[PDB]
Amino acid sequence: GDTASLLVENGRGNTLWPQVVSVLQAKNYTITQRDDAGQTLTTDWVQWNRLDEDEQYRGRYQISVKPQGYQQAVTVKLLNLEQAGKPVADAASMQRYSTEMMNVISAGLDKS
Repeated sequence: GDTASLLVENGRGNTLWPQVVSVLQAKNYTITQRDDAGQTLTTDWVQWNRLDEDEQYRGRYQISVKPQGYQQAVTVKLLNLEQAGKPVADAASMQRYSTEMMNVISAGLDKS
């Protein structure tokens, strides 16, 4: 409801994390903390630009990579959801935003 789960094939999760950092910076998204060894990072207020998005969105994301047997997975937790400074508790919206970041991660996964 507030967390997206990305399955990473070919054990690319070990190479994905640093690509996520690179892509985040490429999108001009500030990262507040990062940990290569623990493959975990936390972002600052991320503003998206959907075609039907008029209001300024803000809120943070926690991205943590976890091993899953012979494959990897990425946990993307939505830390905050504010539309024009208005907290939205709607789980559907939160899911949509949590997967909006996952989509950016999967873009870097395709590159890897």
